[PDB]
Amino acid sequence: VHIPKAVYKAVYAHLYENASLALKEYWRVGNVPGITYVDENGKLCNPTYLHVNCIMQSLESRGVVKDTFAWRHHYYLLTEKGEQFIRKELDLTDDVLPTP
Amino acid sequence: MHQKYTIIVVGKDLKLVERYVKSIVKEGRAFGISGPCRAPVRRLTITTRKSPCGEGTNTWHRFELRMYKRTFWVTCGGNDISTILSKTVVIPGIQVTVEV
Amino acid sequence: MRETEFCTHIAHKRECRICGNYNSVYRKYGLFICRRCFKENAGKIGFVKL
Amino acid sequence: DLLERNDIEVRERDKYTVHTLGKKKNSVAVAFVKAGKGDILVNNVPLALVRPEILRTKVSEPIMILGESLFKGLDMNIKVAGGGHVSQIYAVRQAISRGVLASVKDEAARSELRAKLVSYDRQLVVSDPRRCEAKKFGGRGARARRQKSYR
Amino acid sequence: RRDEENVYYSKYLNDCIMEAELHEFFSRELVDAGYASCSLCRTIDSICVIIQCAEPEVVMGDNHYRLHKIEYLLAGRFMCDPKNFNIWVDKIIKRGLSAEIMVDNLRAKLEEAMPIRRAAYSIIRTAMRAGAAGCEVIVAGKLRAQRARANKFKEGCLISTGHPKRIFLAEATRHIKMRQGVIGVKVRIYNPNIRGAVMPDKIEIGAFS
Amino acid sequence: SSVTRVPADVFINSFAAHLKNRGIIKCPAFTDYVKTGVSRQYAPRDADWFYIKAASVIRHFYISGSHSIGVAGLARKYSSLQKGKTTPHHTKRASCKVIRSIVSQFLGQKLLIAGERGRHISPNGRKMVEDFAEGLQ
RNA sequence: GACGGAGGGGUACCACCAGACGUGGAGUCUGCGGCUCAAUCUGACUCAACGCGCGCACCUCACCAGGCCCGGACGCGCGGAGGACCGACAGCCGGGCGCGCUUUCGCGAUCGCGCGGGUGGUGGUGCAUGGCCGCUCCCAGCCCGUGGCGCGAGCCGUCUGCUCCAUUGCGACAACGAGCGAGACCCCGGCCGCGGGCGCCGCGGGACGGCCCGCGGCAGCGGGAGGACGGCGGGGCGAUAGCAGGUCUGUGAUGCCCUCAGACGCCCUGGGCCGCACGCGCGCUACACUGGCGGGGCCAGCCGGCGCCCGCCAGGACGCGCGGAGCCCCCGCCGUGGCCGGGACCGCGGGCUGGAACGCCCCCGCGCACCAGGAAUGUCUUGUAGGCGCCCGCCCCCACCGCG
Repeated sequence: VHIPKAVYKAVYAHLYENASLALKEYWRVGNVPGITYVDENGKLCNPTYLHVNCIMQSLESRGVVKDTFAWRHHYYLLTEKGEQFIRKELDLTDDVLPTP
Repeated sequence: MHQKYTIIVVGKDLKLVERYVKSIVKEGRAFGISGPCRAPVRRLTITTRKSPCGEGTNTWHRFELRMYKRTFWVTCGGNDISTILSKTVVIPGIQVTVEV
Repeated sequence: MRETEFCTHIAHKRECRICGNYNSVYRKYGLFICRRCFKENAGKIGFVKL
Repeated sequence: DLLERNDIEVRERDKYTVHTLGKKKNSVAVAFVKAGKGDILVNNVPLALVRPEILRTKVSEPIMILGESLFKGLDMNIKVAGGGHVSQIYAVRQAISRGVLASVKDEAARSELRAKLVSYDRQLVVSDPRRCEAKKFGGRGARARRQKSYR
Repeated sequence: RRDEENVYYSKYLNDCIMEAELHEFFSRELVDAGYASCSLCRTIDSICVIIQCAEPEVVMGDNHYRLHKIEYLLAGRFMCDPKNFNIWVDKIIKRGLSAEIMVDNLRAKLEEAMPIRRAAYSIIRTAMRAGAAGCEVIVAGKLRAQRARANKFKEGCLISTGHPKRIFLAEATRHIKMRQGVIGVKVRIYNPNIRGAVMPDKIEIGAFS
Repeated sequence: SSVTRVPADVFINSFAAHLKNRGIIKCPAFTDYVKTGVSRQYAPRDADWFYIKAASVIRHFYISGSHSIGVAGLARKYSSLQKGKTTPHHTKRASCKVIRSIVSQFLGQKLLIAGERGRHISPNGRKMVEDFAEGLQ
């Protein structure tokens, strides 16, 4: 699907700030939590469960994240090459820091 | 001063839950703690056919995880009850929860 | 469209928390755990043989 | 419902100095005994008359044996919880047998009566050791297994 | 009289199920740490996690950043308390006595093409150097044959049954994945001298007076 | 006590007569067709079954006293096995409508007063039920 | 070593004595074979397949009869902003789907196109495997260090003597010391302290073949007791060496081949697994008077809540903090009749869970065989068998099934 830039940014904002993402099954539970993108007229939304899965799989392929699968759950951990990716995406400076 | 507090102590191990009880009794001299109440153990019981495959005599694996709860009622000020809890010895995997 | 038809709710989907298998999901308590997967992780939970 | 948190709370104290317990396969007779008129109530029903007929004579069996006149002068509020109709009658009888003895006082004459009663009906002062056994995975009973289809 | 809903142990059950997933993840992710045991402090919503592992230096000490990343993963994956969910990492002494750290090294050594005989004997020696009274290893599977073979290497005396073994024997199973396919490493270590428990059978008589 | 002293069976049959002679309860007469609950297969042939049922139900209300009883709860006391299927017999409590009707008349005749949850025997009723037992024996 | 219809010890209701309670015979219920099929997904075949792989309206779900789309990632060359990608009103065609079409209206770099390569697949093979688990084995055996014996395979310790429930002991012995298994242990009892009570729940004792009488190198045993408790209350763990036992359809278990965009991906619909000329395995209910049937009392444990009214029930609405079997006992009716034994299909009817019966429930009909099961075999020793109910599992609804 044409994944919204708002969805994409929230995944990377959660990743840059908390340095960790996760995903469960396709069945939605109010969609994916931890990602609260807003459409300009839209109320605070949650990206469809399918949407976060495709970008993060692509990001694992690029080298943005490293994953360990436990109890049918994803366990992404930020990579340093990924910090450059997310910082460029957020047009951020190196001085800006993740919560660690 | 006299405000009642209901506290619950839950542990998988009887000895580990007993440790918290003995600690609470010692530190309850200062704030007049009530005598402990030992609840009937509520058991999560799973009897499962041991064999992953049906081949073989049907055989049953009996697994039990009885949960032990102890009840504490103190008519004492909140700082005083927090003082008993923080001071009393704490063992990992033991749960203490307070209800007013 | 495929969008409007993909996974229209037809039933509850229940899978072991550890293995994600529909068969023998187990709802006896809060543990939605596979009957075969249960035995392997019974020890970490602490379920023990009498 | 056996062994309830309060052993006897319908009646508390009120001259009930003698206390006894009779056990019979999940039948607990919590007996509250006082030195009263000499008539007794079991579960708030007269000891002489109980709903089963054949069992009524068995319920009165210890009374006549350890001196009915001795039992006269003692009132009881025994309560039996749990167990079953037969189990309940045997546990009231055990409580009744013990209940007269403790109140009488331990002396040669009490001892002589105790020996006379326990000889007449054995296991009257001794709780039945047997407790229902546990069914195993073999079949439907503690010892019984399923039929062998192919020998 | 009391109501029986008692959701107190229901909370305790989600805490114990959560400890199990934490282990599942810690075991796969912290191969370098040789992670062994986890738990949660969980005191008034402060989910401190006690983890005893051979070495936190690989996951912590990198500015302490990687340990922090894991803490954020666990709070965020369990949708629970951030900042409260710290992980307290420790170091295990006598790694030869621990089965998990020896089994985790065995799986690596075997995957690195170290010979089966020597590799099991290297682990056997670690328990003997540590002084543990008995260690065994039962690698099993397509071991150098089209058919399955089992190679058991053992040094010293190891109890096999009874209740003591549960609280006196250490068992760890790893699945190695060489080019042939799945192989199953195993380690069992028995120590009569562990914590404050005595093997029940041995009566100890030492002096005339 | 005293209610226990009368054989309860003796008291119940006499109480049905006391209800009929003294005009207490008044059998509905719509009770004719109904059988005493799902379990029963042949239906009551006694023909004084509502008077017989009423006598015990009020005695049961006295036996509980302050405990408080409910219409479904009384049916559990009157439960019997259900038979006639290949599947083995399972106990089945009685139908609520007949029992509920009996409790309604007692509240009108001052033998029942509503308590927390279920209704309990009224003080005027307590004396009448106990007085009859001692008088009968 | 395996075996003997060879001998000598033993031993076990998975063996027989002495009995019990049975099946097989009848309806039914579940599984299997056969078959029918569009599809009847299968796996498993003596013990050690066959209510087994924890309850099939859909889902599950692997199967069919039709369809939907990518969930081909990430990388190299090539094309692409008036558009790469990418939906859509009405009408059509079609359960249905802008599914397609006629049609004209968008999208907005989130890409196309080939390739290098993914990715999934309840596809196969448990005769490539891990893991688990069955089974030998409810077995008591299994081995070691050094020394002895033989050229070695191999022996000795590991006993052709005695006791155990037991390689359980003892007194021996070219063996002498060690282990592992059995014990021990641990959970749950039944009795006795103390501590505790929002719930009769937390730690200790007691019981040891100790004592007696024997018979005994011994090991013990055979009685007698005393003592809640007796010599193995009941279970959990269960050696070594294996098995071409079973599961790839539990498993970011997994070799390798196949499938991969019209997918063996994934959804959506409807049916399948429950179709029955059949043979069989596990159960249930019967075959009545030791019984049914109508009332009256009323006794439980695992561990668990209810009030009010409406209705023949079934069920539902309303409300809220809590509750409990059968058997049995007492009185009646039937009066040996397939009867008032027994309840099988079917004719309706009223209801529930449900998107939905093709599920269940209740009532009013109906009134199936079976009047005690042939040859064969199974289970079983004190709170035991059996009789008799309740709980819980999978559960949308449902059990005759299993755990209890």
